[PDB]
Amino acid sequence: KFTRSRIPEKVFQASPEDHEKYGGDPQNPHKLHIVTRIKSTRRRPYWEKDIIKMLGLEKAHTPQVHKNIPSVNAKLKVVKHLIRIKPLKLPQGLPAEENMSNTCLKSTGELVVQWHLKPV
Amino acid sequence: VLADLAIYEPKTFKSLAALASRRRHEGFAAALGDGKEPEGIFSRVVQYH
Amino acid sequence: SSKNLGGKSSGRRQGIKKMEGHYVHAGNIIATQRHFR
Amino acid sequence: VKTLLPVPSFEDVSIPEKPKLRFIERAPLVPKVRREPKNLSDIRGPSTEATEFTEGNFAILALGGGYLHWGHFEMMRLTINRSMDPKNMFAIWRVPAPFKPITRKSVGHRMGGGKGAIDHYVTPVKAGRLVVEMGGRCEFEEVQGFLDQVAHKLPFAAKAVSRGTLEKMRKDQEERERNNQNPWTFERIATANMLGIRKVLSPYDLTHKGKYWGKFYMPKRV
Amino acid sequence: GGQWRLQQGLAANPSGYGPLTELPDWSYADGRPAPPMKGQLRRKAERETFARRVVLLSQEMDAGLQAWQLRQQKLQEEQRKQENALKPKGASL
Amino acid sequence: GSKAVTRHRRVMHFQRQKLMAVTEYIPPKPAIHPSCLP
Ligand SMILES: [Mg+2]
Ligand SMILES: [Mg+2]
Ligand SMILES: [Zn+2]
Repeated sequence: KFTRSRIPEKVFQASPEDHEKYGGDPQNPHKLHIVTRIKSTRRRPYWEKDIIKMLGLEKAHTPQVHKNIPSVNAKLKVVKHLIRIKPLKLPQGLPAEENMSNTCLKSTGELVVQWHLKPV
Repeated sequence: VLADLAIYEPKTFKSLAALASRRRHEGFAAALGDGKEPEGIFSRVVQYH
Repeated sequence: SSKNLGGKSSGRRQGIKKMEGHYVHAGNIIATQRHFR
Repeated sequence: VKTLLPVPSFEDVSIPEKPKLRFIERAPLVPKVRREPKNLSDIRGPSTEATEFTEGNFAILALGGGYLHWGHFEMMRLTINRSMDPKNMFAIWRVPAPFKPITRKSVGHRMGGGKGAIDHYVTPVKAGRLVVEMGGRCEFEEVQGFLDQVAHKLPFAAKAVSRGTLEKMRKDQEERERNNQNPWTFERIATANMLGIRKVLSPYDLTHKGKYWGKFYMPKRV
Repeated sequence: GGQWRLQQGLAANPSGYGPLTELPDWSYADGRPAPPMKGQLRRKAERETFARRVVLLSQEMDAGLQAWQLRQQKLQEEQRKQENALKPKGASL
Repeated sequence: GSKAVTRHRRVMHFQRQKLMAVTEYIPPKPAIHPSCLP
């Protein structure tokens, strides 16, 4: 019978080879995920559909920012095969009040604080 | 517009094809030599901020 | 030709009614069982 | 000149009395009155019993699941007993007598009206289980020949193996597993539910690791 | 198409997040800038909402960390104050 | 349909077929063939 699948925690334990393959630092991990739906919930179970709805990834290829906390991490682990997870990095600081209007997500995950339209 | 130029501006389309061939040769040279030094001239993308 | 007959009883719906940590009022049935469990 | 080597001596192997295969009866002495379902799982996956040598040094190894019945038992016993040497080889069974009752309905019968009467009995066999073991003061080549003869006539894939042969196969399987060069493994994907593949896979595939398909075993599957 | 665009970090679809999309299409011939385009306005609003959500989530995480640290400190101080109530006399002499 | 155990190899779901095709065993390949070097 087809049921929900529980994933062993040894899957979610990075090795130093993984820390070399990807740029993540096990000390001071990233605060926020960028999550993007890249696979339809059709031909998928209703619990995966509901989890996608809760995470707010109803629209495909639309990035959504989430916390890097265990509850939302379990939520993402449920539907990890339908989505893409990247760290949200801030080259400058967090968006301020006077720079909140002129910002851009700027794929590769770099939320740039100033967004001009001129060449460097 | 590429087909438009191919029909009505053959000189411009030949220039475009020459530029594409130059970039392709530069890509081959880059895959051979890892840049070192100039990484090509019609390479060097323009950055925006 | 189907010598076996009789075994057509419904489930008794027996088991735990209030689980661990559940607030309960006096008289509430906690678990219905046969053959003490 | 051609260099010579000492012959493998046999001074620590003793043949037992009654060295030939015991007769196997088609039906149990006490016949089963109650009819059981076809629990097809007793031929699925790897064998958990009779997987290692006990007294002999050669055997017939099953590479797939199946049911052995009295015709198969008679075939193997007759061929072994007529092709072996009583004074230097002994053969021992490793599968029980047929005990699983197979029922069949009367010919030209419509569907319904209860189960069918018990017709015969079979012995379930899983892949990786030794079926007949052989021992004595003999080398492997003659027994390998006339045991592959028998193994080719079994209902499943089978081979003639020895202690060294079987050990070599297991070590090569481990070596293939460790020196596999692609980074994508059936075990890893199935256990991590990568791509949501469990909607296509089976709950038994978590332990079968893609090496077993029904009653069929793939030894090159890694 | 462009996947090399992603390696340059440039929106694999060239129709978003770049001057080709975000610059004004036109302006008056005398020099006065044109009113903002509707798609550009909507994109700006969505970007502002995303940035505000990022700030809110980061602030909530930092506040939770501070609250946990404060709870641990308060519990440690309370237990240490519980420690010192000793007036032993039974085995003093 | 069929039972989980059958006699005819029971052709697989296409996703399972792709999984088996993608998870095949790849033997190591030396940089230079062992016979060529001395
Ligand atoms: Mg019943
Ligand atoms: Mg009923
Ligand atoms: Zn050579």
